[PDB]
Amino acid sequence: GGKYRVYIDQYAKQDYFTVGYKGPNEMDAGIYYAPYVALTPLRGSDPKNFQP
Amino acid sequence: GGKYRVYIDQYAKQDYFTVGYKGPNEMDAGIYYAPYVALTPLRGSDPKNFQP
Repeated sequence: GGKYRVYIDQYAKQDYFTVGYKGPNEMDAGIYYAPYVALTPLRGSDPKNFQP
Repeated sequence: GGKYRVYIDQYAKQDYFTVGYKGPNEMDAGIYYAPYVALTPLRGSDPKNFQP
């Protein structure tokens, strides 16, 4: 209707919908996801055999 | 004689010679040496004592 952003949960198990609110702010969000560290790569090798 | 390419087997086991044929077209080889990976260096150190 030009009002609700509709998203498809491609892994839904049965059949349902959830209506929710999100404001212009981040504090006004219901649930928070607050990344501190993300996808930090770690690298080395096992020196015994040098495989990465 | 201007005809045979003579090489010295610096590690010959007894005392002999081998006469062989090698054509201008490498397919006319008898035996083929076909390198794929040439001396890839590996590096590392063991973190328990840090020796390289």
